[PDB]
Amino acid sequence: SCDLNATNYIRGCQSKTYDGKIFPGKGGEKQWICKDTIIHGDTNGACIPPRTQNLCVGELWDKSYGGRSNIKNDTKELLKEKIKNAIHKETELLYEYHDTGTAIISKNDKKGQKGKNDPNGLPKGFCHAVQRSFIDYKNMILGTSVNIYEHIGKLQEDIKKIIEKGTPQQSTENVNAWWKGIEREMWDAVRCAITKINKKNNNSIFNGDECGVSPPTDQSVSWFKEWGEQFCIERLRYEQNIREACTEKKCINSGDKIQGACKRKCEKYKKYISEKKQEWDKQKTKYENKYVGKSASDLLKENYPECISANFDFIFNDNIEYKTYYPYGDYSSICSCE
Repeated sequence: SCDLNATNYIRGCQSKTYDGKIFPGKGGEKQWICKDTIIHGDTNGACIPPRTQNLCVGELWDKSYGGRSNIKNDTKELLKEKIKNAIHKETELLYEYHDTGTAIISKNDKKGQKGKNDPNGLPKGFCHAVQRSFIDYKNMILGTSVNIYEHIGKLQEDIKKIIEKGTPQQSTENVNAWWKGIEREMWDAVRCAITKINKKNNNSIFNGDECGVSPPTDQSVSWFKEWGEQFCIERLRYEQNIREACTEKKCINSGDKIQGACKRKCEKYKKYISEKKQEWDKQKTKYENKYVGKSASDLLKENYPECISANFDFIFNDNIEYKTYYPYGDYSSICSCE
């Protein structure tokens, strides 16, 4: 029982672009935004996912003429409907973004090749992305995310106001209660959107429970896990390129030194690692002194099979000898001669 045969579409939410435009479009990708002088929940710093920066807020926000809150005067009933619509649409757009192989986490180790569907017949990464967006909605509603958008910080604040004047007084604690009271219905918007994939897809039959019967499952931890999944997938793609370019044993004389395609693919990864390093240090540090006795490396490796071969301490090692002895990090031996 869903509005499966009921076509609904909303302004403000276009096809995703956070990891780049869908082909034949190109570029337009977002980057991880790490800020120093912000607080995420309780502790200092944060790295905001490209996906979060692309979140569909649908009819909650009016982008026209400089942008304004579209929920200043709403009942909590109308607000709930607008959230549900946004969640539904986000799910639909995330499906497209992953089905087309555009999202980094939907990609295969190989170029042009598709990531293998997960094990219920949905595109690789789709459920993870949908789960992460749901967590972002919850935190926006609770007013417990980040104050990075003056307009989304404004949404946390307008939501809070609707709830207070629309519920019996006893309060952000009423906001917590209201969220818990609608959570199931909000997740049913995801489940419904998934059900509507049957109209679109012949890999399986979709009952709507494939990304979980219940919603998932600390926003900073969710964001870091997302960072990790993306990092580890990208790393394995760097590895394939290196192995394709360097393997073939062609090493031009000087021992011998790496040359041509090999040197170039190897240099790309070294560059990649140097750019990700700052993101890793920031998030690792935040996580490991919030969660005492817990390891950032463990968090990623228990969750994502792509991270298993990643030795994070080696990869992001800031020691003196590593720079000279391992010019291309953990891939220095593939990036060598004989």
